[PDB]
Parts: sequence; structure tokens; C-alpha cells
Amino acid sequence: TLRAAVFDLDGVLALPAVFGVLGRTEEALALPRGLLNDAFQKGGPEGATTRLMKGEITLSQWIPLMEENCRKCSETAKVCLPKNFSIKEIFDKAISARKINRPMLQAALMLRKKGFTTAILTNTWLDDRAERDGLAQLMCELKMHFDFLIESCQVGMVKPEPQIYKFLLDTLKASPSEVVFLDDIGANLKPARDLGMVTILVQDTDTALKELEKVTGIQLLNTPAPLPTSCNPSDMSHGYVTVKPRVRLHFVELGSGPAVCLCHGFPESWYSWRYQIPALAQAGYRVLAMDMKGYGESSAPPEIEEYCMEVLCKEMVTFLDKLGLSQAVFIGHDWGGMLVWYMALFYPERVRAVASLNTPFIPANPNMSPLESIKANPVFDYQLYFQEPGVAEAELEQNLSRTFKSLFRASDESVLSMHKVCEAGGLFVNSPEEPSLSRMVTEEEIQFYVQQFKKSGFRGPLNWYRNMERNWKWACKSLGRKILIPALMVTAEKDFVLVPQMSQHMEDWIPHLKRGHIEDCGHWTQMDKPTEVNQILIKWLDSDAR
Amino acid sequence: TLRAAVFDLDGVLALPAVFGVLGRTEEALALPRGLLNDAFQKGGPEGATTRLMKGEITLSQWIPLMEENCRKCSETAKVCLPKNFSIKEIFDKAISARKINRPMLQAALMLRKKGFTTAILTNTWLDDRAERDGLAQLMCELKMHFDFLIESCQVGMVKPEPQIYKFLLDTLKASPSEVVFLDDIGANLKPARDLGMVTILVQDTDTALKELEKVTGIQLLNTPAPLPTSCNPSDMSHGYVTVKPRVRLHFVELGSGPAVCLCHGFPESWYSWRYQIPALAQAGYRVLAMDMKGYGESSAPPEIEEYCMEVLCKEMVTFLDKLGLSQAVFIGHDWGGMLVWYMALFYPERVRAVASLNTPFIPANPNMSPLESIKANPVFDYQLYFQEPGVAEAELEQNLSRTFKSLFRASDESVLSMHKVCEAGGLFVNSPEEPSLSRMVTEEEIQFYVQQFKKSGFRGPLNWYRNMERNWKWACKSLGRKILIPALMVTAEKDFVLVPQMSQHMEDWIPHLKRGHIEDCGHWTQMDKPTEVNQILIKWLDSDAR
Ligand SMILES: Cn1ccc(CNCCc2ccccc2)n1
Ligand SMILES: Cn1ccc(CNCCc2ccccc2)n1
Ligand SMILES: [Mg+2]
Ligand SMILES: [Mg+2]
Repeated sequence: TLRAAVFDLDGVLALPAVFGVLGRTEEALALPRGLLNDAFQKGGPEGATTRLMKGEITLSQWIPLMEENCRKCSETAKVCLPKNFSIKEIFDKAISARKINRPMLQAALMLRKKGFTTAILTNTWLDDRAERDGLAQLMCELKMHFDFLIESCQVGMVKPEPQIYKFLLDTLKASPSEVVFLDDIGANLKPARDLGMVTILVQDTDTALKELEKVTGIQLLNTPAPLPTSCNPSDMSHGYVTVKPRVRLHFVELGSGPAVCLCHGFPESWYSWRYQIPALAQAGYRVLAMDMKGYGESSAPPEIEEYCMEVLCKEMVTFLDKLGLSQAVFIGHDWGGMLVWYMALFYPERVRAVASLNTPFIPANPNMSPLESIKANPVFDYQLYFQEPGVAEAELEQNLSRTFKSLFRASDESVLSMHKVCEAGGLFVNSPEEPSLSRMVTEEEIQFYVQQFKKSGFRGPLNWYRNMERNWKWACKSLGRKILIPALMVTAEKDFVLVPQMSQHMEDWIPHLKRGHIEDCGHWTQMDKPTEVNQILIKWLDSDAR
Repeated sequence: TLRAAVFDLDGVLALPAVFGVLGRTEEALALPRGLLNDAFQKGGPEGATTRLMKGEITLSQWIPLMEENCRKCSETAKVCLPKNFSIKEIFDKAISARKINRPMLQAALMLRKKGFTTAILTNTWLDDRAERDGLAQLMCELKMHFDFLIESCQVGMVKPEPQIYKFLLDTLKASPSEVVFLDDIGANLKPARDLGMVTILVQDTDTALKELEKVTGIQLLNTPAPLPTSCNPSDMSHGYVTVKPRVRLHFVELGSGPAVCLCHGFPESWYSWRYQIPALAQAGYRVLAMDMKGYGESSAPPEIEEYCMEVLCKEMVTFLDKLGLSQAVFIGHDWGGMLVWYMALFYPERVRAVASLNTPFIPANPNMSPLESIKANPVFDYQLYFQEPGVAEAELEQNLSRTFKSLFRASDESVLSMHKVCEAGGLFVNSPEEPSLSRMVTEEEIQFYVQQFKKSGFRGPLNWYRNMERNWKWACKSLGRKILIPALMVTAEKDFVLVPQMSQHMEDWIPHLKRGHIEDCGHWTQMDKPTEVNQILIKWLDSDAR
């Protein structure tokens, strides 16, 4: 029966409410109780405040009217306003204090996940204050989570006028008995209840969610910790930069503030950062999530040396040149982790800070050929398997769904040891035809990877592994240097290919290295433990990159 | 004969040089003359400084070696270094003081314009200092103007070693007698002169350019003021955002810092901002230069109401939402100018500041139909001509080269009065078949517009003029408001359609409006007077938007 849920902003999705500051200010200043609310509501349907809420005048034009109202109210109550009494001041403070009410948003998120149409209906104003950006950010953050945002000042109607609820119903494409509406003002509920909507009077959040839970039949309270917000590819800004005649790099871009360039691993996509991209942008950064060369909508030339680290890195520098960025923070995972260490060693002027998930920095051994070093570690056997052009391509391209479903698995779910892969004849030779779906991924997310890899297959990706000698020779150039810019290494306890202990000497080359470590986290770090990754990167960004 | 020109960075393209700070620091501190240079050059080919210049060690690892050198030099000279003597300090200061030598860059620019291959060859270092971003910005700014940048620390060779000049020649694809090489160190010139290159020893800039001028046969000194840097479309980052199911907006993006959204006019392109985009990015902004709806690589649905101001503006808000931008500075010209005023009135929380070139803000007259108002001004006759769907499309699409060549003309070059256009039967009825090229545009630039307009023709563009009534009704909603965010109006003296005096009442609605005014500037403001536009916008951005 219920199909739609409508939330107010002030006092419902955001707290403390502003009217609360009229009450609080009265108390704090020992004014006659209600004096500020009387001034706020002066004139009723024809007073300044209604004209504000309807979009007739802006907030800045309203401020001196509320002033006059406060003066007139105090005169009739035979009191004085204190010296320095400031409506602008009171409101700047109330509007900055007001924060997203997290459990209410999470309820709305969950209900939207169960198929509810969700909306914010609010009496609000056109905000032209010097400090308006704070409200713009709050509204941005809330609104992406709802089907509709209906603002009194954009539609020219205000709660409790009956016409705005008719407009709501019409916007929802729903009948009134299909709708629950939450508000902290009883007068604002009545016209909804008159049309037969279920209504909830919100005082404390938990009681409102209890009523909301009872009436929808969906669990909303005491629910597990939800995953961070993910990205919908077709809602992203997609960017494309030609770094040389046959090579264009694609990236997805979100956020403003310091530039942060995410470099994914093998065989992955910009989409592997889907959980980090909204969280980092929300944290105050300009995120650029790449398709690395070889992948997705980036170019994939066939030649092996197009994918040596020297060339890949020079291209990343040109990418910054064409975008007009003097620096970015470089955050990499897996092969992308290897790449950002080399950006830090060869182009430190272009790297604001450097972080790697899983991939350690290990200086080239100038006394041992890289192939030998690889042969010494049985877990890198699969890398020998990758050398011969065409062999791994045929196995990995043969059935893309089976490829990504076999690779992208949590640490307690694996279906492929990296064990004597050459000798076995392939990576998947003892894995199922139709693996089950990992807890980490939905069938929809697997199909995005499959679709990306239909454009160029696995040749460009595999070529990243085919420059061992060439990368070793270039790396040997850097053996006298240290990495002295801000740097973060994040180890994953149960990554069995890139194990934590392989990073144990990094402080010899990077003396001020900072660390995070994620327990119970396998190789696909960003989608395995997205919440922990988010917290570790944002904390390190805010202290070291900013 | 000469075909290539090679410039050093320190002491040639950038001034003051750093060695100059060794000399200056000695003097300032009353140290033994040359002591700092002796320390800098200690050990020669095997000393710390050569290892730096070759990329063996980074700047930060070099600093304490130079320290030791200074100590050892002072001991043997039986003097003391002052308390607080700091190599880091000296170098941070010298590297920040060092600025692009403008007349040398302009010479290089001009020579490159006459077909020279140009290069920077420099002994420089890997810069990992906290303050490295300053050098990264200088290098970014210089390097886009040259064919090649060859850095000692990336190539592992240093002037004056002979191998670096061979590497240069090989990079240039030129023989030595085709090359002039400029350097401020005579020792660095010798190996070039040994190979038979023309060399110029640079002390003061003017004398070096005199020699450079004599030897190339090209005028380089006393030359007129060159145009600002323009954009090459295929070197730009191209971005695409879907704002609703059939509408994606394309934009070009350059720079970091506060977001600045450029909105072009009829019938134009993101490319109409080609002279502003590098200058604004260089001035510290994140430029987003749109194809507005209807144009270029943005979507162009056929329906008239898709192009009313309400819909266009809501889409610009969604564009900011999907990019994760809480605000941008909105700068518009012509129809794009009209649009940014309406963003300021309906979405001030999303607009950091607003500026318009040419287009005044004039409140809707609620007592007169917009068509009548249009009929009252003979210069807007062409707007009636535009009403009837299909008529203006056929004339404007018939020959695109002739269309843009006829429209894009300086004030002393016009070929079309806007005079009784209906009665004449078209916009071009008394203009030539093959107009001459305006001084404002090259044949190449005309052909870019022609190519853009082959994708969707003129239907979407003309539709901007076909919502007079619908725009009037929405504008009437805003008649109680004022624009109280930072705002700039730029009038063009000789724009005969959007004349300066039409803006004369704007302070009634925008009391703190700032102004610029460009004399001898016709309707195509950005390409008519790009230099003046640049200066006026950057000065207003730095004071009001930042
Ligand atoms: C030198 N290097 C850079 C990155 C790596 C590890 N790549 C693991 C990818 C993979 C994961 C599972 C199965 C096969 C391969 N090694
Ligand atoms: C209401 N409004 C917004 C913008 C304008 C002026 N458009 C001029 C374009 C043009 C220039 C030359 C020839 C024909 C048309 N009027
Ligand atoms: Mg409320
Ligand atoms: Mg020099």
C-alpha cells in the first residue's frame, strides 16, 4: 500500500531546526518568551516571512524586514533588544549549526532501496548571503539521495497551503493513501492528513522512525551499517584528454578542491573506485578517477612498450598538463599503486602527495634480473603465465562474466590459488564454469566490468606485466633517491599476492611514510572494505595533502 | 637556413637566475666573494650538484650536501657562516623570485609562429620541496609554448657534456647549423658552437634579442602586443554530463581553483572563449567553457520549450549537481549573459558571482507583452524574423562559412544592418556571397564553427529566441527581488544590438553592481578585444569571487 515517503528538511532531515534558534536566542538573551517567533511570523500569509518562503524576496532582502518586526514586537511588549542584537548574525549561526540528521537520511535511503519514491518538501528561501555556500553544500548532499526536492521558494507555494500538497501528489504520481509524510510542525501535517496521507509528527528522531517502521513494515532502526554511496556511471561527468596522437585517457570527475587522481589496478576500471568517489568529493576534494591506459574508455594500443612505467607516467604528466593542473594527489591500487610510487620518484613537483593501497614500494635490485626475482616467489607464478602474448588474453577473454566473478572475491571466498598457474595451464583451470556471486559485488556491477572489457579485452591490461626488464632499467635510475613528499602505504591483511610484509622495509626509502592497515581485507581493497578505505584516505588527505 | 631555436630556463626564459642568488647572498651577508659558488660547484663532474642536475638525487637530499660544502669552503677560507645561515631558505626565496622573462618568451612564441621548432634545454633538478608547486606552475606555463622541453635531471645528462647536445640535435631532427642556441653561461655554449650551432650569450635580454633578430632575419624586438594564448580544441580536456535523459552538456575544462562557468551567446560555441580559457586558468581558476544546449557537442532537442530560460537554468543547476560543485562563478555573453542573470535571481546559492558581457539585466515589464517591447526597438527586428520555425534555419544553414564570416565582424567591418530584416526577407539579403575574412578571425577558426554547426544546425540555437512569452512569465516571478551577490556588467561601446545605454538602470536591481566598459568593441566581445576582456574579468574575479 505505502509507496512514497516525504520528508521535511528543517527538523526532520536536518538538525537543529532554525525556529529552534528563535527559541534558543530568546532564552540565551533573556527576551520575552516567543518574541522572536512573533516577529518571525508577523503578518501571517501576508508577512515578510511568507514572501520569503514563496520566493518573492531573497533572504538578504528579508533580514531588515525581520529586524523591523523584532523592533515592533519589543515595543508592544515594552522591552528592549540588547545592543548588537543581530538577525543576520543569529541566522548565519543557526544555518551553519544545522547538519544532516544521519539516521533520518539512512531511513530515507533504505525506503528508497525497497522501492519507495522519496521526496523532500520544504519551506525554504532564496539564499543570497555571503555564507550561502554552506546551505548549497547541505542541499547538494541531501538531494542526490531523493527522487524529488520541492522547495517552497521555487514553486511559489508554502506549507500549510493546500495547493502545495496537491502539487506534491502530482509530482509523486501517487494517491494520498500511498504516501507517508514526516514533519516536525503539526499544522503542516493537517492538510496531508485531510487528503488521507499517513503522517508522522517528528519530535525525537528514534520515535518518528519507530512510527515510520511500524507503518511501512520495513526495518529502519538498529539496522546494520550501510555501505558508502556508490556511483551511477551515467550520472557522472565523463572527461577525455588526448595525451598523444593515438592515446586519449578517459576519467570520471566529481567534487571541487585539491585534485585527487585515482589509479586502479589489474584488471579493473575507474569504477573500482565507485565507493571512494562520492566520499572523497564530499570530504572537500576534486576527484579524477581514471580508466588507466589499456582500459574501459581509454585508448588501448596493442604494443607492449606502450605500457612500460616510463611511458605510462609521462602520459599521466601530460594528462595533468592538458587539464592545466600543476599537481595532483596520486592514489593508486595494485598496478596503479606501482605507478604512483614512480610518479613520486620521477615527477615529485607534480605530485602533491602519494598513496598506495596494497602495492609496496620496493627499489629495483640492480643485481638481479626482474624475471629471476619473480621466479623466486611462487605466488607470482601467474606473472610468468602472463608473459607470452595471446595466451592469458584467450583465457581471460573467453568468458568475461566468469573472469570477473572468479577474480573479484573476498578473502574467505576464493576459487583460484595463484599456485603453479603455468604448470596447471591457466588461471582458471580449477575454477567453476559459473562461479557464485561474491558478497562484494552485484550481478549488475559484474556486468559493468564485462561491458567495459568488451571494448578492448585484455591485451593492453596484460601488457602492464610485459615490461619487467624495461621497468627495472628505468627504476635503476632512481636508486639514489628517497621519496620525501607526503606518502601513505595501506596494507591489506589478507591480500595473498601483495602481502603486508612485502612493505616492511619501505621506511628505508620513504622515512616519513605514514601507514594504514585493513584487517580481514583481501586484494580488491576498495570494494572489500570501502568504509575503512574511505576513513583512512580522508584522514590522511586532511592532514597531509591539504 | 636557421630552423630551430633553443632556450635555457635559468637566466634566459626565467629571471633572476638562481646562481645570481649565490652572488647576491654573498654580498648581502658580507661573505668572501664566490664562497657560495665554490660550494655549489664543489667536486665538479662528481660533486653533489652534478648528481642533482642528473636526477641521481632529489633537491631535498641535495640541500644538506650543499650545506656541508658551504661549511668546508668557509673553513678553508678561515671565515664563519652567520647564525641562521640557511641553504633551504636561500633557495626557496631564489626559486620563488624567479619569473618568466616575458620578452624572451614572446620572441620564442614569434619564432615558433614563423615555423621554427623551439625547445627548452635546461640543467634542472627533481624538486621535492614543500614549496615545489611554484616551480611546477612556472614549468607548466612555459612548456606549453615549446616543441620540446629537455631537462637534465630527466635525461641523465647535463650541459656542458657533449652527449646532451647530441641528444638535443636528435630530438630536434635538425643539423647543428640549422639551430640557434641561447644561454647565459659561455661554457654551456661552447659545445654547441663546436658542432657549428649559432649561439647567443645572453646577458641583458634586449641585446640577446637583437642578436637573435639579426641572425634569424625575423623581427622580435618592438613588435606589436601579441594576442593572448588561444586554445587548440584537440589539446583540451573535453567533459560530458547528462543532465536528463535526452540532454547531455559538453564543456571544455582547464585550470584548478574556484569553478568559473563560461556561457556563450548566439550563434556561438565554447570556442568563443578560446582567448579567455588559458588566461583565466593561468590566473588561478577552474574554467568550464560550455557548449550551451543547442550547440556543438551538447544535445540539441528540436522542441521550442526545451530552450526556455527556466529549463535551461534548471539544467545548469543539475550540471553543477552531477559535477559535485556547490557553486560556480557564472560568466555569460549575449544569450549566455541573459542566462547567468537568471541563475543569479533564481539560484543565488549556486552562483559564487555573476558577470555578463554586453547583455544587460532588465526586469520583465509585467504591463507589456514581450513581443510588443521587441516591436518598439527597430534593432530587434531580426528577433521577429527568428520567430517562425524553419525560416531563419534555412537561411543560416544554407552556407555556414558565409553565415559565420558575415556575423563575426569587428565594428568597422560590418556587412549586415539589423535593419528591417523581416521586410528585406532575411538577415543576409544584402550581404555578399563570399564575405572577406574579418581581422578578428582566421579561416581556420571560421571552419571550426562551420564544423560544429554541421552537427545540429540552427534549430536549437534559434529556439533560444522562441520563448519570449514563457521567459517573460517566469521572469515576472522575480520582480520583487534584487541581485545582491557579487555582479559585474561589461558594456561594449560599439555593440549596436546590445548597446551600453540599455544597461543604464541596472543599479536599481543590483545596487552593488561593478562595471567595466570596452571602447571600440563590437558585439563579439571576447574575440574583438580579448586582451581587455581578460584584464577586466581577472581583476574582478580576484577582488569579488575569490
Ligand atoms: C608488480 N605488481 C603490480 C601489481 C601486482 C599484483 N597484480 C595482481 C592482480 C591479479 C589479481 C588476481 C589474479 C591475477 C592477478 N604485481
Ligand atoms: C534578448 N537577447 C539576448 C541576446 C540578444 C542579442 N542576440 C544577438 C545575436 C545576433 C548577432 C548578430 C546578428 C544576429 C543575432 N538579445
Ligand atoms: Mg520544519
Ligand atoms: Mg643558465
